[PDB]
Amino acid sequence: EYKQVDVGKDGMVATAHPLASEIGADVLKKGGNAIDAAVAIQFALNVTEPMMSGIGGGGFMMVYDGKTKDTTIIDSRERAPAGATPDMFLDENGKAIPFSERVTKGTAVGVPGTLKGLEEALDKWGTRSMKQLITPSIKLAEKGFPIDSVLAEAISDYQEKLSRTAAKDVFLPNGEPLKEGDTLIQKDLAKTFKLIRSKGTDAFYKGKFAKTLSDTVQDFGGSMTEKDLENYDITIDEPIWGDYQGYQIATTPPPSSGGIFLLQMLKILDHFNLSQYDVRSWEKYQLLAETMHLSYADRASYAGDPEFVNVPLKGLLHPDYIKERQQLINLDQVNKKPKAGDPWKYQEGSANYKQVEQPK
Amino acid sequence: TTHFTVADRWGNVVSYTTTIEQLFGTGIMVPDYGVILNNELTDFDAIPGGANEVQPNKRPLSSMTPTILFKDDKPVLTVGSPGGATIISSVLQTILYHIEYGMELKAAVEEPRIYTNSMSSYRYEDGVPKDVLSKLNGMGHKFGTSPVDIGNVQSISIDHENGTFKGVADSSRNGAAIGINLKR
Repeated sequence: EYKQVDVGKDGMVATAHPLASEIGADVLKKGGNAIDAAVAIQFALNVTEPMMSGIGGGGFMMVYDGKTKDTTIIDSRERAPAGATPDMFLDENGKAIPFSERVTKGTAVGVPGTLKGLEEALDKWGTRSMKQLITPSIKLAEKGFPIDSVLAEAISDYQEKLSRTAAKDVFLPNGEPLKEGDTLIQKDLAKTFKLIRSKGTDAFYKGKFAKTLSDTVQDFGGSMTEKDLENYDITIDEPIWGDYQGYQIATTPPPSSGGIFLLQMLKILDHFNLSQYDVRSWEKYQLLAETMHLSYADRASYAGDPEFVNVPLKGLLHPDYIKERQQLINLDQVNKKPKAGDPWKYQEGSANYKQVEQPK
Repeated sequence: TTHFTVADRWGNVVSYTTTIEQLFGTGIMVPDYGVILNNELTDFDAIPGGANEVQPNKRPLSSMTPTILFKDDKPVLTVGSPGGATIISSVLQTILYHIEYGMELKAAVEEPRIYTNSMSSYRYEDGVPKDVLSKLNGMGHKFGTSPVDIGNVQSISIDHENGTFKGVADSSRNGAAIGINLKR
């Protein structure tokens, strides 16, 4: 069996799938570093947890370099194609296409970054080639593995959308979902990984795969071209740092909302000395809920890709701004109309965008 | 989305969140190549004009929050999670329970979480007391009639004085933590 807590003297791996953790650990055991292991783990999870991540998507990889002592982020978040438009998720009446329908459309497909990110990570810090690191996943894709509970639940839940594409041949063989613990074989994906191993990431971003990917997006109504794939590159992002209870915290900046609002909620909540309240007390949950409403409101108003929009980071994290927000919170009463604050009173400039409420 | 983390014997530390958006993304597979395509662009606002509107070549806002915490200029803890908009709250709660409440790491990860991004959207995990939910709803919150799992935190802590690592996987999935003890 496998453990959900472990200790070690010479390293550690934690992932959502035991086969991926085993592959990451083997890289470390064989003299690889944490970046080599992470790259191998991503390929492994692409195969063994296929609903959740892979070369069809994008991610944020934070790396502390033990040599240089620097922390940087490989940002492989997907890009909208050149043919994307502001109103592309609206119907003819200018109203939002229902989310459940929106999700299955070719217009939803971002230019994938994950593979470019892995290539970058290896360029920067790798001591094992992508050929070495992708090999365990080639074997898992080609030869198969028996499906875990979280996977078998996914296939059942999502049968409708899988049935309308090529995915049906993998996950719904003979027209029905695979069960626990049936064997999942991914021959085409294995072939793709082999192409990447032999040709490098051009097997993905150029040539016949790139043509097939873009034609398929277009078949499903999206605008992605081979040029969009050829143009794609990752971004190296500088972490945003905060102080909390004697710790320095390195977290992710825009185009992620996570770092700003993690720091903002910690700064708001730090004021309340939560440990004075029992960990299961209504007081604690109240303070958490009220803080979330305020921060999530600011997120909806002010966060986006910083290559494009002026995110008021200075204002949102200004200690006097934090003070204003905390003052809006009571134990005894709930804000029924929580709204974004005005971080612009605590920094220079103004938004190059409007305040537009999203439906639901 | 999924989150994982690795630390090695040379002090390198990785905290990596990665996704195709929905479970199975769009559900579209590149024919003859087996690649499942993300629906990531639905993370943009459907109605344009604001910070997170769609533009060509723009990236949709993410809630992914891979994080590394430091003490005395060394990395001591990694945190991250999947779960869409709930991600920021799962990372927040893990740090609160481990640091503010001083709970051991596995316990901090397993502590029942809540999430709520507006007056009309609430989630809570099994273990949030029924009388707490009643008290909160009585003030105007809108927690529902059944719990849901929230997030999936993988985390590594590092003890630099003892020279040891500890890894934790969240019980919300079947993850595994594996320590390295080299024979050499």
